[PDB]
Amino acid sequence: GLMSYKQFIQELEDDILPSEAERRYQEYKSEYITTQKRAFFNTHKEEDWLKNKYHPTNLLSVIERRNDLAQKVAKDFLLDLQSGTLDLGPAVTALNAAPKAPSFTSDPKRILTDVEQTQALVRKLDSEKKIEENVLQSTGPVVIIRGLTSVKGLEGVELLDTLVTYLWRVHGLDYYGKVETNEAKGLRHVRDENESKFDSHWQERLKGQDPLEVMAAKEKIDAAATEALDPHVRKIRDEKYGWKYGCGAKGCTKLFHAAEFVYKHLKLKHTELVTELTTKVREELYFQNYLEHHHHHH
Ligand SMILES: [Zn+2]
Repeated sequence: GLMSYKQFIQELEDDILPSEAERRYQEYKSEYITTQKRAFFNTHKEEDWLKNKYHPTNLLSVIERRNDLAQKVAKDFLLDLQSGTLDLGPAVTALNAAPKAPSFTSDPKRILTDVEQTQALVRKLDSEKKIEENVLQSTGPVVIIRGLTSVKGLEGVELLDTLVTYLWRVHGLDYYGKVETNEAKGLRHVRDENESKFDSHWQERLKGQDPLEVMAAKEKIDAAATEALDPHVRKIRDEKYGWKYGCGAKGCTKLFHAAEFVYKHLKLKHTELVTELTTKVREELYFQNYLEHHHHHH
């Protein structure tokens, strides 16, 4: 446990110095916390719970399970919409009292704004997750549901509630709660300072990328993995055909016409030479994600 200032002083009070004390306690604080965080990492670094949160390799398949689940859940969500069998309750999986939003949400003009943003988010996250067909994605937006038995038009609050629910059930995005988690649970939030940030939050979300995908940083990792392989790709001029690129592993004599071709070849015919050349970046990023994104109690 982190010593309060009061307690730290005591094993020094022999020849006291007020400002040497503050220097040392600050140092103590700094060193304690860095060390606790490493300790915790080293206790759990091996467990899958932690790896599924911060490790770039695991993340990739966390994303693939997420997407598959979502596609199937959207299929189902839309079926109940189509049959008028759908519930707009605040549960994550309903038929299977809630936290309230900052009351700037009472506003009926808010509704017109929320419908666009909401439909914008559904479009974004559907693309991210490869959900391809969705009816839910001058005037405000109108959606017509050609059902089994009969049609339903959706326009204002009803369209809004359908969309908000969709976001929560399929994408674990709690619109009114300004939060999205990978395996959301429980009840989503129902209906100046707050209002400018609310839009900002969701607007930058519309601009950026999937949080999980950002964690996973696959681009960054492929880049770093390719760089590590450079020493093992011989560049050679051909007498006629420009540059040919030769594989620099041992026992091996294969020749390729582009550099990407050698990289691809290396992680298929020299798996372990690659694994050995690329472990550090993966595991350093693992460590870095944990440090940045994990709530530590101190
Ligand atoms: Zn080779």
